[PDB]
Amino acid sequence: ARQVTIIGAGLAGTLVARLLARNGWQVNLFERRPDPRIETGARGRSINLALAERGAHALRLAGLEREVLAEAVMMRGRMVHVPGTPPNLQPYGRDDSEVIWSINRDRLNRILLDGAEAAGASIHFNLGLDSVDFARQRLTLSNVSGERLEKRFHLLIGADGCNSAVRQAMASVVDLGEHLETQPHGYKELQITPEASAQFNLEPNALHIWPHGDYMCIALPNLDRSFTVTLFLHHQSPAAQPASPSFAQLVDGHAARRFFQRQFPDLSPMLDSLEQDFEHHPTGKLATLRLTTWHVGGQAVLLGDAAHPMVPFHGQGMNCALEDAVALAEHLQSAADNASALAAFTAQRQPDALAIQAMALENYVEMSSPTYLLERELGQIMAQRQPTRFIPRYSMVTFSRLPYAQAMARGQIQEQLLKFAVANHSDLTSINLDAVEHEVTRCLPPL
Amino acid sequence: ARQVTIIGAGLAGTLVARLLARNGWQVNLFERRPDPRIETGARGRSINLALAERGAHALRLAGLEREVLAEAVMMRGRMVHVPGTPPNLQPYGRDDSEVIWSINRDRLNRILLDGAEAAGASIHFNLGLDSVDFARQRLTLSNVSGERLEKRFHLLIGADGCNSAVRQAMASVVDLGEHLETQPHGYKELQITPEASAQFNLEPNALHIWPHGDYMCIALPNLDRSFTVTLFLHHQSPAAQPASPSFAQLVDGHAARRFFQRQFPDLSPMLDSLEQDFEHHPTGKLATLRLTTWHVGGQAVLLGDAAHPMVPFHGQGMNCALEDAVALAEHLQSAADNASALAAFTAQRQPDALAIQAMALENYVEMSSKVASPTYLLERELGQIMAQRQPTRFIPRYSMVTFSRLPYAQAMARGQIQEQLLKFAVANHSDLTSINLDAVEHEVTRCLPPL
Ligand SMILES: Cc1cc2nc3c(=O)[nH]c(=O)nc-3n(C[C@H](O)[C@H](O)[C@H](O)COP(=O)(O)OP(=O)(O)OC[C@H]3O[C@@H](n4cnc5c(N)ncnc54)[C@H](O)[C@@H]3O)c2cc1C
Ligand SMILES: Cc1cc2nc3c(=O)[nH]c(=O)nc-3n(C[C@H](O)[C@H](O)[C@H](O)COP(=O)(O)OP(=O)(O)OC[C@H]3O[C@@H](n4cnc5c(N)ncnc54)[C@H](O)[C@@H]3O)c2cc1C
Ligand SMILES: Nc1ccccc1C(=O)C[C@H](N)C(=O)O
Ligand SMILES: [Cl-]
Ligand SMILES: [Cl-]
Repeated sequence: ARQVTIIGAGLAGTLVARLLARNGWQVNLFERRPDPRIETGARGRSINLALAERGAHALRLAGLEREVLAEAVMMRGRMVHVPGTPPNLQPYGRDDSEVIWSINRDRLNRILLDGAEAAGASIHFNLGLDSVDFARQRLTLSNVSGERLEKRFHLLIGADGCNSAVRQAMASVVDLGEHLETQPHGYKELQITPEASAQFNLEPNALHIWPHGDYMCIALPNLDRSFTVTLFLHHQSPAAQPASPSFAQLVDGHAARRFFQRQFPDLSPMLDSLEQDFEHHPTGKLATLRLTTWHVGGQAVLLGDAAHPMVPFHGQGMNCALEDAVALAEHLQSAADNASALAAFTAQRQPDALAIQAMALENYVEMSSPTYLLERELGQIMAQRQPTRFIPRYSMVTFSRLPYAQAMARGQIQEQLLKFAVANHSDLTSINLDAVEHEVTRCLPPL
Repeated sequence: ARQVTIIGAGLAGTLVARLLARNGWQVNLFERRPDPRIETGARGRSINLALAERGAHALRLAGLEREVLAEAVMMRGRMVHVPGTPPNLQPYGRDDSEVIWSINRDRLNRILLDGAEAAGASIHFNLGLDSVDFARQRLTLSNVSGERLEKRFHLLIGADGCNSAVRQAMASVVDLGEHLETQPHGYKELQITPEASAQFNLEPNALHIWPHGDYMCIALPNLDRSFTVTLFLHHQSPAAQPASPSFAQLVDGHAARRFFQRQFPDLSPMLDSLEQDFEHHPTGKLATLRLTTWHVGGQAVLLGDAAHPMVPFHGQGMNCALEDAVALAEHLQSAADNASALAAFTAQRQPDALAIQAMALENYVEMSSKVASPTYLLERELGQIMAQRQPTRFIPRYSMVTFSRLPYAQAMARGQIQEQLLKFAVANHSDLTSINLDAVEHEVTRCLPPL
């Protein structure tokens, strides 16, 4: 039986552990954190995530989809909140088949851990990777208190997140050709209780957004009617606009409260613990990191956030990481050797990871807020008339398994076609709809 | 009138002498060598240099550009000689306005000497600087016979080259924070006569390169159709590769001939005096020398090769030295005092000199390996499309350095963004037809601000 060591019992690491173990591999998985299945007297994390068709299909192949979806809330559309105006619901599709699922991160992780152990994987918690000796095929792990221990390895999988220790170790033996692109927005996680969401009639079966230009809030629902809110705001005010809101200006919870009362007036009354949440939860960092290569011969490979950190504005990081886990297990299972498997996995996934990283950056403007309204109106008519040809980019990314690079290329043809059709036209009445449709049939092959 | 003493009537020294003298400064310029304008029975042999936009603009400001260009050969592009295919011409840019000029060193120096004297500078030849007493504000000079003489000075400019005597003297009063980085390649100059270049149809209006990985040849044309071929090759073979070519393995001219016949077959028949040139011309040494400071209060400053020796792989040493002369004259003319001028000149120029020193080291792989690589060819093709679509955002690094006056550090920083963008766009793609050009252009607009 072939041997493998995986670092990081997160989302990609735990899924790939189950896929390899059920195919007869000897799997050992190491995780820095404690086992979340061991109940303690501590609170429990409220982190939520949007699970889309790519992630759901990966779980389906692993035989875990039904168990995960039993604990997920259906989001039928986007609820856009602009002050004074009643919240406006934008459905995703025509029926409940085109939906996004809101899943609690730690509930999903527990299901994945049980799934990996049921398949035969051995999981070791409270052990963080410190360094790797590639020549000697040994690695060094330690607990939170610094006690160190060495382990021999044959194949190493880095599923250890955006600040991957496996990626750092690989830099000693290969040039990963890394390029880090910082993002000016930080993030802060806040909470809405079940009592507060019911009192203010906040729709449970929707994804909520409070656009505000250079800053915004989003909220995802939980099974118990509570919601997890995320604030996206610049860490610092730029030199050109020193008066503009930023985390630096919000000195404490009371400053944060005054900011929410002014800028998010319909949201502030639902955040009962705003002051406490603001001071106790740390401000998160966002970035895009692109690598030239993801592997070292047949010895080590990266996947998920360890290979391609992206900005969270398309809700696709976990979905991409689960898609990566399926592809890595498929290549490893049937290749001539580990070196061939790792090079083939990198060649397949790199162009698709680059495409979603680019589309996620673009999506910030679409979430944070007449010509666009005209193009949207025309696009909707084309989608209704040619459903196998004109498919909005958001739908190709969220509700299909079309490779990310293909969704990006087709979306470009669609945008170009809409741009020329609307150019130097005030409204829809001056546009020949049949001529635009003929151009759709002329430029977009059916899928 | 403000007084200044300059050491070295080279390229930077003679230009700064004209700029200061025409602005009313009392200028005295000291040079170790004899006056090259005095005709003797000796046979003078100097190389041709590549003059680009930075150097040409400096001469333009000085009113000397037309005189220099009348004696220069136009290089409309690069002629790459890769084994297995005929020589291929790569035009320099968008139009024939983006050219490099091949100018004889001695001819340029003579024009600069005439220009400095016309502006009022006094030039004293056959006097080499030996030492400086900074406390006493005196310096010591000598002739070749050894007779020494002292001179008082007020402001001292060190324009005295790679082995600067002013820089050595400054080490007695300040920590220059020097760091010397040796380079493994040596160099040898070889000749192509006007008869041989015409016989073999070698293009006169181009810069020629013969890439060969760890070694290579280059050739620049002269006004008379002769060319100087420079061979860049390791002094010694490394321990890991003892069989690899090196100067140590070429004991005599006959060994050099066999090497050229095997590895540069299209070049060997043009080098009639190969054997003689190899044995009589010494092997040159290459290096990068970096300093943290270039001045001593308001008393002395370095510029050109005296301040920043660099490897010759980007043809920018003279161009950088002439750019330094314009900046030094600008700071000295307008500052509150000499101390403020020298500190401001060093703060402005030191980061730009560090950037061209780094880009010159990087240009060796570009010329010797990348030019013959299909991935570089696909990258160049994609880069050309981006340059057409976004002309104020995507400007190829070679063009920013050679055909513009953008500060070298800015050309390097923007160049890194462009290198990464092209690398990720072409990765896992065989040709241009599978690349989403609009997606690449969006990365350009997001990452590169317009200039
Ligand atoms: C604000 C925000 C919102 C998001 N929303 C969404 C969304 O709606 N939908 C979506 O698809 N994605 C979303 N994402 C992205 C998503 O959270 C990640 O892309 C995903 O968790 C990556 O999965 P992974 O398994 O690669 O890494 P992770 O889930 O981060 O797992 C990495 C694991 O490695 C462990 N580890 C780390 N270092 C070591 C070490 N040295 N030794 C041992 N173990 C180690 C960690 O403890 C962890 O268990 C969001 C991200 C953010 C920040
Ligand atoms: C192989 C090679 C190829 C090159 N090709 C190019 C090219 O194509 N393009 C380009 O831009 N650059 C090129 N360069 C670089 C270029 O030659 C130099 O960077 C340039 O000459 C520096 O100008 P400078 O005025 O600072 O010094 P220099 O031109 O060297 O002048 C220094 C002067 O000081 C005098 N002097 C020295 N010591 C004393 C002393 N003690 N007392 C008095 N006088 C003294 C010298 O005699 C000389 O006249 C090349 C260099 C090499 C080695
Ligand atoms: N004149 C030189 C002397 C020596 C070595 C290079 C040059 C160059 O000018 C190279 C040119 N800048 C290039 O990139 O092709
Ligand atoms: Cl995400
Ligand atoms: Cl040079």
